[PDB]
Amino acid sequence: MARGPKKHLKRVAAPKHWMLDKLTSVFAPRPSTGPHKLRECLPLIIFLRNKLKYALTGDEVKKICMQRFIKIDGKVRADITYPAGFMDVISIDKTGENFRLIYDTKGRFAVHRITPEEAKYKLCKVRKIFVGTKGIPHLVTHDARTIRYPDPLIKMNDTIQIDLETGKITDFIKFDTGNLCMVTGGANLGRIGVITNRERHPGSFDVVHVKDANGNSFATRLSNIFVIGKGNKPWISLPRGKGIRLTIAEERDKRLAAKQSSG
Amino acid sequence: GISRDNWHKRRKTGGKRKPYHKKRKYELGRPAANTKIGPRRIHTVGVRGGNKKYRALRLDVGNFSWGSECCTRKTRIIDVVYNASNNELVRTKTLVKNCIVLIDSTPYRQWYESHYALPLGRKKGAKLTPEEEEILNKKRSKKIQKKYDERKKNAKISSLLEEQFQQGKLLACIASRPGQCGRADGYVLEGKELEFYLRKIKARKG
Amino acid sequence: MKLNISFPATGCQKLIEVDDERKLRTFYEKRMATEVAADALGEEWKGYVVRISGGNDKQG
Amino acid sequence: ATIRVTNLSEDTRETDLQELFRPFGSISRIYLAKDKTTGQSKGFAFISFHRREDAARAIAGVSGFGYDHLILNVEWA
RNA sequence: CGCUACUACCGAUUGGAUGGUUUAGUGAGGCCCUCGGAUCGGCCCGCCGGGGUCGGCCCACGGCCCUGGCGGAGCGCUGAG
RNA sequence: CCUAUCAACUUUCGAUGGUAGUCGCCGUGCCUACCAUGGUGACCACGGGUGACGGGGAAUCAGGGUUCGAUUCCGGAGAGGGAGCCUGAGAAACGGCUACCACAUCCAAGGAAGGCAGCAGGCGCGCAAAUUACCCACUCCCGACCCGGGGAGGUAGUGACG
RNA sequence: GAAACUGCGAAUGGCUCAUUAAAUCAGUUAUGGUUCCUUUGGUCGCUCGCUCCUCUCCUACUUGGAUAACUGUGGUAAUUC
Repeated sequence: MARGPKKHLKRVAAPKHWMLDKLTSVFAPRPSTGPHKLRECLPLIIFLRNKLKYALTGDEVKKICMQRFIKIDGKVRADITYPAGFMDVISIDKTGENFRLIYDTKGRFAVHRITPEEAKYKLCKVRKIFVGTKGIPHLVTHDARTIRYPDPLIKMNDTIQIDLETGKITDFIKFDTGNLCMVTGGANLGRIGVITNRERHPGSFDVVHVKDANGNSFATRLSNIFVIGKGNKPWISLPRGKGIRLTIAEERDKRLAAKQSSG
Repeated sequence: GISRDNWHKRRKTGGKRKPYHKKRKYELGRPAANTKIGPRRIHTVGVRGGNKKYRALRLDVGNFSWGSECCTRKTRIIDVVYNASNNELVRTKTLVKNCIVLIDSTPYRQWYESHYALPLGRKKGAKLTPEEEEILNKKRSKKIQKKYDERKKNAKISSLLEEQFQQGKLLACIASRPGQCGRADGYVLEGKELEFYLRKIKARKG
Repeated sequence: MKLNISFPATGCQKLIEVDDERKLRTFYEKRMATEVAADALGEEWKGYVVRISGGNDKQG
Repeated sequence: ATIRVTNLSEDTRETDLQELFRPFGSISRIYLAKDKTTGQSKGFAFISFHRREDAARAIAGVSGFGYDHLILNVEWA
């Protein structure tokens, strides 16, 4: 048996890149149902008390949430295990600090403060662009936000500045060659780079040849490429650890050099 | 209970499969509607995954469409003359999809004569006498000329249709499941298909 | 047996003990809805019409 | 179930029967009628098996099997 | 050829036991389906209490109508059962 | 995984396929009519056996290999055995139900209620395996919820597996 | 604010590996063959006037009537009766 879906998830069976411990706790937070899939999510708790360390109990975490000092995507949340994802902005209204989640090329979720100007909008790639019922068109973004009456020239894999004050499309950026991308998941996790060429194969799975800033060339599936804006025109800054790609030797040299040299 | 799986029965090799788990609610495979001809009752049923499925017990009206005029009228279905799934279905008068039924001629004919303002011919003596003549005369005083220009090659319709009007019932084919949909709706038989079904009706009898 | 006779106008109910066979027997083979006459039991239930409503057997 | 054994000796106790009835499955308990005023082991015993299969197997075999130069008699209790 | 001991074999007793398959018969229980009406009201025909109207503009009590109460008639006819 | 001292097998109670329908959350011989005579095997089928749950993993080996996997995690399966069902988006549910069967219990004899392969504990079994303890504070789960409940789980006790 | 009704959990959790030999299961694929509470995002006046019964269908300043908990009487050798 198995008479229905689990409402629990054990630790030491949760995805590595959330940066939880091994067996020292027997249960992981587990994301709630929401706009993103649970593998790629980062439960609010892990950000709040394991990275920003504002709680040393679970009792505190609930009490923090009930204050409602936390908006996520401009809207007022109170969920203890909110399923935030890629380019989801967290807005602390008590301190005026806006943090966004973007991958390190190490593969660890970055604590990446952004200005409240850049926390007005986020760039969301279209997943489907849908001729809906009664001939009204809609675009649907990756984060499951359906915006009606969208711009009437858009096509698949375009990005779309969604605004979080007022909802809706606030222009768009057209998908073209050489656009900035962050390649997410896989062995190419958290790398940034242009395009170069998108190879098309009829039937399932189309691969996109990416060249990164360093000049290392690799392919991944189209699914694993996320378009984050226009070529050589960032809209949010690079995170820690380069965010490009760095070798284990170089990384060791940074780790030893910076440590016992601060303070 | 009543069952529906792929983890039973014989293999390609001539082997025999041995069970995977014990019967579960999903496998349920409820007994037949067994809807026939008689006064309408339909029941709402709760089915798996939520949602509502209609179980018809007795039907006697359907919504039958005249596919060459693009109009559908609600008519009586009085009997099953032919069914190609099983002969027994006809005899028992059980309504299933693809039953060849008998619907009234009169609403389709009444619609055509009124609408095109000219009669097809004469269906019957009884039919003619109070109206049909009325339609022919027209209620247009005035706009008589408009009807004549508008309707060219009318005062008639196709040979197969006219022949069925004479009978006083039209053959029609059920295009929906009467037990799951709860609708015994269908399209009027026409051209080649009608000819073939009459051949089957004649072949089987005698 | 004990008859649990209620006057519902006053909202009252009481038990009474009747073990006299003739007084009882009147209410036998009645079904829950049927009227009966309660005249049998005495002067103080004379002119009374009683509607049987239920009750409990032995072994509850 | 429960099976009755009869034609026990006074040199045959619960312990002597305990090892005897193990090839017919494991006994749950062996009660043995004793009286110490006259003799030791009266002559009747009641062996209790846990499982119905094991109990029946015993009755079948042991009846005709020799133990301490006597033919043990076993039968359903 | 002989003492002693073990093992497989064959064995009367159509020995005994247990489990799984087997024809046929019987078949609990629920589910589906054709019925049934234990039961209760509602909407209509008496008296009233209010209102109203066509006893009555005294159109008011009341009849009558509506609705509440209560009984009875066809229990008529819808729904639940 | 082992087996030929298992070589032909699968449908008369469909075996494989065509066609059409019933039915099902939905595909489908799922089931049924009619119609075909298929489908599978020496490249081991079919049949029989199995302390036969599967994987990630574990132990030893120069390398090659050999052996292990119920057992802290993931999937599946069952909750005395069978069969049926209700609720609900999701259950054929034993800390739900109903029948029967095997087991056990109360009885005033008419009846009635039950399932530790949950946590402790006991009996039986054996060469073999611990407290009838304390707590929701941690870690998380559930709810109308910060607030409550948790033998989930934590905590001690037992503990020369190691 | 005990209670009770309502809604939700109770399918999850925990346990054990008996059962099953391409079955389970693993990895790789699919649903264009289908169902999905919830959460998250959209979707919330209208019969487009029955050529306005919806200006008369005039209950919108809002309709109808019953069970718990409760109160009282109780039954049962024994029931979360």
